[PDB]
Amino acid sequence: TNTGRVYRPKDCERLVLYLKDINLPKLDKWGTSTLVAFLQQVLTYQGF
Amino acid sequence: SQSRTMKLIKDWKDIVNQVGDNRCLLQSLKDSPYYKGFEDKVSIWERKLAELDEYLQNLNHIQRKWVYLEPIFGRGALPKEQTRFNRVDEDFRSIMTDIKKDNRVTTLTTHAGIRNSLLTILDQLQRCQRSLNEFLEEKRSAFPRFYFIGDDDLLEILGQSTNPSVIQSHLKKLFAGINSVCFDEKSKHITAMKSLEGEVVPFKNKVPLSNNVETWLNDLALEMKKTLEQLLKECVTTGRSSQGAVDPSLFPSQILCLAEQIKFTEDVENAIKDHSLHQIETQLVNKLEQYTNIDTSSEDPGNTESGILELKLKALILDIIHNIDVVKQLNQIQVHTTEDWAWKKQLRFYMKSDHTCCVQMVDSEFQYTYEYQGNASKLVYTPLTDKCYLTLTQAMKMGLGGNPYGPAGTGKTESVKALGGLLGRQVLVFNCDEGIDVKSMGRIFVGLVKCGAWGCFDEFNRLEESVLSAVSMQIQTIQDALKNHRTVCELLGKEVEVNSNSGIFITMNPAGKGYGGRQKLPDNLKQLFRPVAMSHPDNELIAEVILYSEGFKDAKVLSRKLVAIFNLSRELLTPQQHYDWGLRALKTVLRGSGNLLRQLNKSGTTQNANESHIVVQALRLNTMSKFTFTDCTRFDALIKDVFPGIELKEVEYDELSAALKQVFEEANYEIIPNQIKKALELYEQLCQRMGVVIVGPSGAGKSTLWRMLRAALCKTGKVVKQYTMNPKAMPRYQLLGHIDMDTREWSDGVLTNSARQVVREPQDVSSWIICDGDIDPEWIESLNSVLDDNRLLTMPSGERIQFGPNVNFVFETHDLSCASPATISRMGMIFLSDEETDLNSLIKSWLRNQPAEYRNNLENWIGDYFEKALQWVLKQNDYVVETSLVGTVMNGLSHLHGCRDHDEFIINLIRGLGGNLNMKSRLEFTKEVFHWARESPPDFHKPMDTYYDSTRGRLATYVLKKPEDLTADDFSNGLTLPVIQTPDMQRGLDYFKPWLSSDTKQPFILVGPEGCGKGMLLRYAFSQLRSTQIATVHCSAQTTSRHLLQKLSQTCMVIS
Amino acid sequence: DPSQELQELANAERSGECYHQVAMGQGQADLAIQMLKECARNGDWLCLKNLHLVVSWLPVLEKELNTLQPKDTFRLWLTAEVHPNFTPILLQSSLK
Ligand SMILES: Nc1ncnc2c1ncn2[C@@H]1O[C@H](COP(=O)(O)OP(=O)(O)OP(=O)(O)O)[C@@H](O)[C@H]1O
Ligand SMILES: Nc1ncnc2c1ncn2[C@@H]1O[C@H](COP(=O)(O)OP(=O)(O)O)[C@@H](O)[C@H]1O
Ligand SMILES: Nc1ncnc2c1ncn2[C@@H]1O[C@H](COP(=O)(O)OP(=O)(O)O)[C@@H](O)[C@H]1O
Ligand SMILES: [Mg+2]
Repeated sequence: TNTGRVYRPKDCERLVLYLKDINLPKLDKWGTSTLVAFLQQVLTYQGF
Repeated sequence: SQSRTMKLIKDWKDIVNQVGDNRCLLQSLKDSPYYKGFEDKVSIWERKLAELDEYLQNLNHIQRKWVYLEPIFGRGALPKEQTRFNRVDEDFRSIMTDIKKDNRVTTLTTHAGIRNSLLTILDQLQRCQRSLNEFLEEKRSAFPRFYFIGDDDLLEILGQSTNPSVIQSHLKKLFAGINSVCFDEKSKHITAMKSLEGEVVPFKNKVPLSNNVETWLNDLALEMKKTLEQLLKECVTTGRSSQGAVDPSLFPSQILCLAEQIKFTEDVENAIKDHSLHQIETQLVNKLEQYTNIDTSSEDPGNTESGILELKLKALILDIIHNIDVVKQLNQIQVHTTEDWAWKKQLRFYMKSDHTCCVQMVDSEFQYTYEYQGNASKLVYTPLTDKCYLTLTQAMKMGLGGNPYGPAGTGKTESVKALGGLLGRQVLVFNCDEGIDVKSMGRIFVGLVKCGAWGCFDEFNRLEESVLSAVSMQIQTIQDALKNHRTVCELLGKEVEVNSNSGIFITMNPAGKGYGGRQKLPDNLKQLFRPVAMSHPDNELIAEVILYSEGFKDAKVLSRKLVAIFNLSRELLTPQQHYDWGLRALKTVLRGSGNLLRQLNKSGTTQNANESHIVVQALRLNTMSKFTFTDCTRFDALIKDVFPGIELKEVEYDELSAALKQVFEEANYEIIPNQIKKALELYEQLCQRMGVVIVGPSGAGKSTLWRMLRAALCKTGKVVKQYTMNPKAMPRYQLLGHIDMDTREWSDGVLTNSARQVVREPQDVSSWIICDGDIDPEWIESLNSVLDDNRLLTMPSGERIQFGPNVNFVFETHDLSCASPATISRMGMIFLSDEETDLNSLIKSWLRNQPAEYRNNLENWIGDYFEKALQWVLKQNDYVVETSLVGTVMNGLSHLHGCRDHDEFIINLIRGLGGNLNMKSRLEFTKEVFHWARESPPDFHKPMDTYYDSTRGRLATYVLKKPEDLTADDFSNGLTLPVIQTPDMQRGLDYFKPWLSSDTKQPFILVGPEGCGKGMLLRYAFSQLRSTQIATVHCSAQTTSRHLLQKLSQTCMVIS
Repeated sequence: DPSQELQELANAERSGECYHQVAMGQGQADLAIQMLKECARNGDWLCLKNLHLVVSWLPVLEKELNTLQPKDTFRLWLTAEVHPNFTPILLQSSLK
């Protein structure tokens, strides 16, 4: 589209990513997982 | 069936035809010069209609198949099928609910991805069909006639067990006699049946419709046989009284002819016992005179309303003429008693005390099996049919088959069906081709021995050789089961119940000098049959009995005239390959006379000279098409010699010729009266018979004929729907269809699909399946049963597709060196020549396609230089690849458009013509062209190399161009070698340059001796281009279609 | 046609319809071998026919003729036609 390339679910309307486990990924030595930081980026800014 | 509720769709054609109108309207907008500013909206509507068409054309499939497959899985629920069909049910009803919500037609373009939903529903329905195969074979073993219905209609009749539209649409193909039925006032019973012309016979009792389909089809079979049986008894019971039971509305012709023959038989066997009795001969003469007199009471009204069955009279005259000849020969020999074999030679139709017929020849007897035939064309009793009938009846007495044979075009195929008509059986004419499975022949045999029908296996010769060997064991098993009066035979494992009134015959030709590819039959297999000679029929007897039957009075003179015309015209006129004077041309001319006398009594009055004047036009509606010029003139001179002053009358109609000249005027051709004559001629032939050959050389105007008659007819006539095959490009099993060998699954083909599409269409259509390709017998003989007097196309599975009175096949071709004369005598013909073509009439339209900046000089130079240089090249004839005239013309012309002056036009003419010669003649071609031009160049030595420049007006200097860019880095690739520009390479490039530019899209082929410089120079000319994409494919002795198709499809888009 | 004389001979010398026969064609060879073995065990007769079409089958036939262990009163009847490229080995081991 306009304003940058985008992803859209094929042949459906509401794609659902069902993440199985959230406690289980790995901290670094400060306390911040890159996974939960990435999903924070997505659920706040709708992109990456 | 289960009480659900649903909304459904109808009136599809109303929606689809608007879409087709809109797409062709967009194509009409694509020709406007202002399309460049409005292209972008056209792209929208293009893609929109392209989606919507496929969506509708899938949804109608899904609707029809869902309606079919609801009741079957509803009634006999097996859950492994039920889960499948429930998922398909959910996926369909979910779409149809959203259509019930919004019914705007462009919502299907904007639903939630329906494309994969539709394709998956179609695929799952295909899979539940493959699950239903086993149940289909169960019901085919249940009711015997179903082996010739396809699956596609059989599951309809199983499902739609109450729908009247289904019954009237598919009961015709089951019982061949009944064309349609009626219904009572609540659609719960069937009370009557129809015919093709509308002969109506009521049933003696109503027929209860129900769900279990065999439990009322059995009722149809029994109640039809009982109805005809009681109707025959009632007719004969009134007829053996003293007064006549003449009331031809009250009975079908099948009972009239039979009652007259039975009463004739019993009266003559009283006669020869009592007395010679010329009284009975006089009685038959006066009775025949009475019928011919009453025939003039229906002929003058003709087309009335609720009055037909003049045909019941004409189907009675012939039997009366047969009885006349029998009594006259019994008078000529003066037979004493009944046991004298000159009476028992003649065919006898007795009555049994159980009131049913028993057809009895010499000692063998059979039974009448009450098949309702309706109106059909019977035959004239020539004395060859005596031979045929006695051989076949003695062979059936000995428990064997019958194999009539002889040359092409006699009557052996229809003689078997005529015997089946006179006996009361049903006949299922087949075709035998392609080498089908012995199990595939086995199931056909199972159907024939369960029903009780005569397989008339037409073309049993051309069949694969070992299949004949296994079939021999099969036939021997069946004939043993017949001769020992067995009730239970056994082939292919099962205990198939064989019928006592069964029978098998074949028909074939001997594999003579020109009957194509046919394999010789085994000796064992020949020992099972009984051969009959059917070589020569008569020609005077048939032609006089037909004309005397068809109301014409003077048959005894004119029939001999016809036969003498046939014999002289076949005998003295020059023997071309493609002529014919068989029995089929005669049978055509007789109906061509019957139609004209059918018009000229209900439309006027009758008199003397017109009755012998008609037959000249009714003969020249056929015979004029075949001829050349001079042979047609000599044929006219022969027509003058047989008929002294009754010479000529021309084409009656002209209002179609106005539209034809209109359509020529539209498409910017020229207007030639010869093309007009040939097109009107083609319309005559297409009205006359089933198939037309258009013989002609290359490019000489034999496809534009039908191409323009299409539009010229379609402007007034209904619909001309064209389907175009080319039968040699694709393989055989895709063309005619074939069977998967292990699965036993009928794959469809191209023209089987086209035949289904044409028999779908309503009665106000016309369609021309066109096979624009060359002719081999081993496929074109597969259409003998279509191009027959019968009209039927057969699958190797046993499925048989009829045709109505609409369809024509048009066969554009090159020559008929390789076609057997069965097909040549089978279909109509149009001839063309190399004398009728007008070269100037094709030069003028090409000149009319010129942009008006050079046309003065071009016409002034063509009109005095072109014809000499063309005729000199046709005089030399040393040209290396063989072309026709049209080809030489186009090779001359396509190197011209854009000449400036005279001296340039000379050289363009030389490069146009002399490319096809060789070097022994090209030099003196150049010598005569420059000498009979203005002047000579300074290229007097080797004049093949004249370089006309536009810049100075230079004529000729051959100069060598030496490169100076030479390292070893050029030679790095083995290809892309540095081309040294020698004068011959410059001549090649000067040849190539006019045709590879972006204004002349021309295909062309170089000729060179092997290893000479073709590929290098053509790659150089590829490299001179601008925005091309070269894709070289090396062909060899194995290269087929799919190899070039994938070499294309690797580097080519697919846009819809 | 030898078939009628063979049929009358099988009706004369034997009873109960022991006579069994198979023609040679497309799709009959692999059941022909089974019937060969079964009627070799039973001692009943066997009439093969048209051994001039299936020319690339006869090595299997001569292998099975060499291999089998027949019984008494077994009689194998052949029927072939004149044909070039025939196999010598069964021509050795037959009457003609
Ligand atoms: N009335 C006409 N005036 C001028 N040219 C015509 C006319 N009718 C047809 N032609 C030309 O004749 C050429 C060949 O036409 P047509 O395809 O019918 O010949 P053909 O023999 O069918 O070709 P093929 O040899 O490929 O079968 C066409 O290029 C067409 O331009
Ligand atoms: N005795 C006959 N009376 C009238 N028409 C006949 C007779 N015999 C043959 N015909 C016509 O000749 C045509 C060809 O007959 P057919 O049996 O197809 O011969 P073939 O199989 O050799 O072409 C048919 O249309 C048939 O109507
Ligand atoms: N004018 C020329 N100058 C130099 N070499 C040439 C010339 N004409 C032909 N050749 C040589 O002849 C060969 C011709 O190959 P070509 O004829 O294209 O093969 P094919 O006949 O298989 O298409 C080229 O490889 C080239 O080396
Ligand atoms: Mg053409």
